[PDB]
Amino acid sequence: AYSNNSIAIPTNFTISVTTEILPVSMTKTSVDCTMYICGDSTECSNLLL
Amino acid sequence: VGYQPYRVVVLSFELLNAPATVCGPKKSTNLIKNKCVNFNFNGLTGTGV
Ligand SMILES: *[C@@H]1O[C@H](CO)[C@@H](O)[C@H](O)[C@H]1NC(C)=O
Ligand SMILES: *[C@@H]1O[C@H](CO)[C@@H](O)[C@H](O)[C@H]1NC(C)=O
Repeated sequence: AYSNNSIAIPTNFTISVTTEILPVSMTKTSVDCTMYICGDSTECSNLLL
Repeated sequence: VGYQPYRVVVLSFELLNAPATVCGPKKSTNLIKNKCVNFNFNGLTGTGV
């Protein structure tokens, strides 16, 4: 309800508490180069070299 | 040669996982465990404990 001589002033107030969730880190992982590809095989390791 | 008879034998193999019926002339050693070794079970090879 806009007018050029009218204003609205709040009388009361409410105190609200809100929640915000933010990821910070993820799991750390490691991979074995040889045991994933040529697991326990001298021939396959030689070929992978 | 070319008009002379030839005797032809063709063998079809089937590995599967059922008990083996035809095997090679390889000799069997004694079994050891709790040790990283190379094994050969009915033609299936590998490395492990
Ligand atoms: C704007 O204010 C004037 C007085 O200065 C008034 O006459 C006019 O009606 C107002 N405008 C509206 C849309 O009410
Ligand atoms: C503001 O709201 C509270 C909660 O309803 C009420 O107790 C209080 O009287 C209100 N204040 C005014 C000035 O209306």
